[PDB]
Amino acid sequence: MFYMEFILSLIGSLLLIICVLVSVAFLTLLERKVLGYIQIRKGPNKVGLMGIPQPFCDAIKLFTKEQTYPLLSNYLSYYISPIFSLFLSLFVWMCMPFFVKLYSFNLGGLFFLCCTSLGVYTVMVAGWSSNSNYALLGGLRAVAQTISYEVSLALILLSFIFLIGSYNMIYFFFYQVYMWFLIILFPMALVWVSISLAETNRTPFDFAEGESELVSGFNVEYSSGGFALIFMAEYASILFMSMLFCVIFLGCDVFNLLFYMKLTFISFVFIWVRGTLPRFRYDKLMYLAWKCFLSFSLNYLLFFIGFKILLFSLL
Amino acid sequence: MIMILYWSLPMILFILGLFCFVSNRKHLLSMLLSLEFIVLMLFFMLFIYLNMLNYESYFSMMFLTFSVCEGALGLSILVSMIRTHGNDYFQSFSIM
Amino acid sequence: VITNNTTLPEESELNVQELNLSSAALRAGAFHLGKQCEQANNEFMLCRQELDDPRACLAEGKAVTSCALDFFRKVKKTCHEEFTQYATCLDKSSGTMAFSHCRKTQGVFDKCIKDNFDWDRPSYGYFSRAKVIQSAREAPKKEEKVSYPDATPGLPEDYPKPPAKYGSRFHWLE
Amino acid sequence: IYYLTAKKVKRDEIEMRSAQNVIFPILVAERDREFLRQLRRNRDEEAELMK
Amino acid sequence: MFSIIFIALLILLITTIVMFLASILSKKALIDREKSSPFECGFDPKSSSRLPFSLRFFLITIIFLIFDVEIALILPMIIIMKYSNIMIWTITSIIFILILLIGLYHEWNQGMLNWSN
Amino acid sequence: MSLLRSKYYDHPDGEDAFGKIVATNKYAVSAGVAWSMFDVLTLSKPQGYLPTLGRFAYNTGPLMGMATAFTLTTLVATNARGKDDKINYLIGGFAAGGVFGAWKHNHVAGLCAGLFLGIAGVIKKMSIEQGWEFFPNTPIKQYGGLNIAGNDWTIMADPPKNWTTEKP
Amino acid sequence: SLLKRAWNEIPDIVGGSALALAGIVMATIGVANYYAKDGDNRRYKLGYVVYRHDDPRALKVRNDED
Amino acid sequence: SLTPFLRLPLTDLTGCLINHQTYDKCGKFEMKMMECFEAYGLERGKRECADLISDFQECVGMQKQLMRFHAMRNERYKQWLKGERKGQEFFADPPRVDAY
Amino acid sequence: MIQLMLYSLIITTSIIFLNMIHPLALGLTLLIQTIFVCLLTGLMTKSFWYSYILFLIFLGGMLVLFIYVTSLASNEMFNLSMKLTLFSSLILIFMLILSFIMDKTSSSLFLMNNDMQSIINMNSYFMENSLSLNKLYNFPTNFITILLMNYLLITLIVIVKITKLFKGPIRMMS
Amino acid sequence: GLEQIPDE
Ligand SMILES: COC1=C(OC)C(=O)C(C/C=C(\C)CC/C=C(\C)CC/C=C(\C)CC/C=C(\C)CC/C=C(/C)CC/C=C(\C)CC/C=C(\C)CC/C=C(\C)CC/C=C(\C)CCC=C(C)C)=C(C)C1=O
Ligand SMILES: CCCCCCCCCC(=O)OC[C@H](COP(=O)(O)OCCC(C)C)OC(=O)CCCCCCC
Ligand SMILES: CCCCCCCCCCCC
Repeated sequence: MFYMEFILSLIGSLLLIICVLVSVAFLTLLERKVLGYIQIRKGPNKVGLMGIPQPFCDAIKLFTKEQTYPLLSNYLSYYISPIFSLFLSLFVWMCMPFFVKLYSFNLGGLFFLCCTSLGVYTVMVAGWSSNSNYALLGGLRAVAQTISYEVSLALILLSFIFLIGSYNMIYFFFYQVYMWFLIILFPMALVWVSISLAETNRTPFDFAEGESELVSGFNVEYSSGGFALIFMAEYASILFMSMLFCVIFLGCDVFNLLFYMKLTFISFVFIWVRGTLPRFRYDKLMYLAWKCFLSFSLNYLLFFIGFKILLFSLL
Repeated sequence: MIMILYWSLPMILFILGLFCFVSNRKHLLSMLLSLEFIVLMLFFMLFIYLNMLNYESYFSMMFLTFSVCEGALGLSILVSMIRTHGNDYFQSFSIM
Repeated sequence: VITNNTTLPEESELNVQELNLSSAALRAGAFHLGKQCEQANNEFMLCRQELDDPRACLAEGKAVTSCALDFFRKVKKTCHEEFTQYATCLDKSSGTMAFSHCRKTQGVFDKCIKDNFDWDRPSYGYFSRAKVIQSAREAPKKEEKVSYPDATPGLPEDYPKPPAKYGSRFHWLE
Repeated sequence: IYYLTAKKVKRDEIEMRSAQNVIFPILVAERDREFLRQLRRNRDEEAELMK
Repeated sequence: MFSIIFIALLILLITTIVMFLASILSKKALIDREKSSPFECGFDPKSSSRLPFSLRFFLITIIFLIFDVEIALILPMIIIMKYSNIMIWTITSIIFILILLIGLYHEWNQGMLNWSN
Repeated sequence: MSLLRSKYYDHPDGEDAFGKIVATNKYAVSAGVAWSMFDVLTLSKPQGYLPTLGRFAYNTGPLMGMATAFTLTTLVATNARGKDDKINYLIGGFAAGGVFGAWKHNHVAGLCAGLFLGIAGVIKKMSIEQGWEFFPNTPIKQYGGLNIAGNDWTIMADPPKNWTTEKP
Repeated sequence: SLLKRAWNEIPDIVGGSALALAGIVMATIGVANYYAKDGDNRRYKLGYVVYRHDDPRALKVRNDED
Repeated sequence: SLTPFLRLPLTDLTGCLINHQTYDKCGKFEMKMMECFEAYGLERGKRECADLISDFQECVGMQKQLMRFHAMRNERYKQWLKGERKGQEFFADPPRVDAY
Repeated sequence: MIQLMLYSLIITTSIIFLNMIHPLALGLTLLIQTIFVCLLTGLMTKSFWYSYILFLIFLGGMLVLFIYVTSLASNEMFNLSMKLTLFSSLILIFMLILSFIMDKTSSSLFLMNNDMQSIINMNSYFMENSLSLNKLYNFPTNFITILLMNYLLITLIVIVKITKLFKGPIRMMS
Repeated sequence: GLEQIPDE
């Protein structure tokens, strides 16, 4: 393989990591501004010029406050889990469909499912190792949440893949040259929006970090850097599923600025659902993702199996 | 020598997994984890056999299915211990 | 394995001029190449399938490379710059060099080909179909069924079956 | 509209496969000539090494 | 895949440097006796979190494991449609999804998808 | 390819000594190690690194005494008189029974074991001079009854074969 | 009777059952349309296939228009 | 191959599980061995098909080829340790990547 | 070089796995074991499908096993030992040194990759997981797949029968 | 390009 490739793959991956991290910071700013404007009030306006360096205020403070050394915890497992959470939440972003050859992910859906399963593993390790009752309850709620949505997330992905015929997400671009897939897959636009909020632990499915049912969920014993890397891991997951909503349902082109405008709009939708709908119970989440979402996924998979046999005979 | 340079390693790791399965442990779930490890090494050896042959790697998912149903049987046996005992101690079960 | 009993062609036979064009230069003008080298490619690939021996069809490989070289000389003599522009567009336009990314320079190159040699571009699926040809070489004989004169024989159905002498002959029974 | 889009994608895929099928015989001819040359070189080197 | 290994090691290295920079630049105050204690909403715990936890969704978890290895046999047939007999592919695919619907609707009928309680 | 890879009856009896000692002690090693491997884990667990080896030696070494005493007594009785016979094996069995009695500190076990191993020795000597084998290779091995070709019950149809019985 | 109860309490299951029945009908139509014509002998073939003139697979080769 | 004991219709699915007939270079050799395994039988095929069994065995198992390769690799390092082979000319000329 | 590194890491994690009393140490050790086993399995096949499938399987399995850790043997003491750390470090550095001083052509696997296959293989030019996974849905072995669907349904019926949901939740001293 | 190809 040519030497220059390796260098440009390394450079593009590092630039992608840096830009996703600063976009996580400005995604916190975007949520704190429009989520205020969801209500009557404003966002952050005083600090800096017009609230633009407010995530820098949030990042300077959390990188200088005292590290918690908890008593009953396993500290050697408590220190390592937010590092692995941020590592998989930035490692999933290598699956991004570049029109240049960033990485030749022929099995991008399986890579996405693997990193999706691993991020909740970091969440449930961080919940157990804090040695707090609210942290263990948030961890077990996260495990019940991923057991609820995992098979539903897989089968729904298969239905989109059937419309493609291959597991490479750049083949989403060729099949969306005339129109977006929001016309066909509007019930799974709703269903994939429901799953993507359960993937990122966001409202209405916010049982892993509850502010009223529990006290901060599994983040109850994490402070000043562990909470920071957990929070950037969660928001990079939010950015990734906003990107995947733009890839599957919308145009998969990356040379247009309209794609990133759409990604900012889907991130605004992710903030917008949190500011409107109340939270579920995870009993009702488990009764939803097992009796409604899974049944609809299998049924519309049957519909796509029949439609793909009908289309294949006509070609 | 040829049996030593190729595929001698997962025999040793399968023997270590078998010794982990039969070691004197306090709980049944450690034996279930040792079962998962010997599933992994049987997957390694079966995968070496199915990759000497060209297009017969489709069998490698069937072994996964029978192994997961073995693990589900073990997990349901671990549930059924709680229906009769209060614990999963192997010393607490009847020796006869 | 290769032993001393198996013959091999000498180094003087394999030292001929080979096509050293790049991938974008081979992809440009690929449809016009097979309309001129349909006979050599089909014969070489047909005898490569059934014969399945690299020592066979060496002269067919020479004919394939000679036809490709003759087509590239004919492209090089007349409007080399249009082929250069088409190959540069196909190299620089996309990662996988798809013909759909730029078609204007393809139209200019096909116009120059039609103006020079009166060759038309074939359709998008001309070379992906099954191609039938008449071959000069004779077909290889189908293998005869293996013979086993001393097989494992059974009792035939037309063999006569009289009743058993003294019945079962096993412990006083008959 | 997806049926029309699948027709367009199938046309592009068939054109790419036709380009592959028309390029391949030159490549496999070069492969077998270099394969026979390297087989002769390996047979000479094995006779030199194992004397 | 060798490049993915190296970039995964680089992301792990960068995150460990980020966490160590957060630990180095943190404020270093003396550790109090009751600062390190578990929170438990401001009072004494009465019980450790290593106390055994009641599982009301054991059947749902094992059904999830069974359904996930059922997911592992669906994922091939995207590729297999263009290269196989269409009749055999449809008999296998519609019979697979209908058997999954029989199993899921039968356990919905029994109420085994409801939490033990 | 060593002196350990030797048999008892590779030479005529009385001709060789050390190969017979190594062979009979090799069967003694195999029996003692097998019985002690099913002993020290199963009943009377020693719960130590050194008493486990002590039980290994206790179950192994007297079998070496049995093997060495029987082979040396048979060798002396073969080298004493010209003829080879059964009562050399009988008195070797009595010597091994005396070794058992020295093990268990009970003369009655030593005699009864001497009589039993002498009967075993004269039966083995009858085997080696009469030519019959204790565990022979099986001459008649039925892999089925009659019509083992005729009870193929398969629902798939057989494709035409590539082999014929006809000569070319 | 039971259709109104299922359409009142679990309407997404009824809509999915309608979609799955439509998919089964379209699968039957697609299989019948594939096997009504010579669907096993596809127009464009993967790989580079060459047939001799005396081969029985030679006269089955289509001569359609792209 | 083995034999089905008390064979039923349930062996028809099992019998086509693992075999070399699906696009493998060895399977024709395997087919020939199966031919005498249909002709001589499973027990006479262990004695009267010693040539056809060994060709399939060193065709798919690649035992003799890999023993040959490891004898070719060990002799070169043995000559390097003994001093007959110079360290600069330790390896021969590499093949072209378009070859094989 | 990477394959020998995965050999050394799998050996060291197997030594660690044989010596861990606590179920969570076994869980984390088999996490890194299935990561290294998934990468090593990938090296042998032309495509990387079954490594991904095995990773979804072994992350869907131990997700349940942690809930049984927190329900049964939630309270058990970890015991770090300096002897195991020194042994694993010495064996790991020794095998990295031994892998660095080894010829990697002899220690490489003989199983054919997607690029180790020759150019003449026309089956290698297809889509990378088509012909490998074809026989799951083809005519001779679709009935084994049918048997697997019925086997999974019977498995689910067995799980429902021997985990009685109406007897209550499960914990220690229930 | 075609400048690689010798004149003949
Ligand atoms: C009636 O009885 C009751 C009472 O009696 C009377 C009571 O009293 C009470 C108690 C109630 C009260 C006392 C008051 C009421 C409480 C409320 C109103 C609370 C409800 C309101 C909210 C929860 C706020 C709304 C929610 C929002 C706005 C969501 C966002 C909130 C946040 C906290 C997010 C902010 C956190 C951040 C930003 C984390 C910081 C981390 C970062 C910034 C990291 C990002 C990093 C970067 C951007 C850069 C890094 C780059 C790197 C590392 C690489 C760069 C490298 C280079 C080389 C450049 C109750 C309930 C009651 O009922
Ligand atoms: C610390 C590791 C955390 C777990 C990572 C799990 C990755 C997915 C599972 C897997 O096996 O994926 C196979 C995939 C196979 O690659 P792909 O098939 O995704 O892409 C081909 C690859 C340059 C064409 C795209 O490999 C990886 O994802 C590499 C994992 C690196 C781990 C480094 C540390 C040992
Ligand atoms: C439930 C079965 C769906 C698929 C049916 C395929 C066969 C349709 C009829 C074909 C007639 C030739």
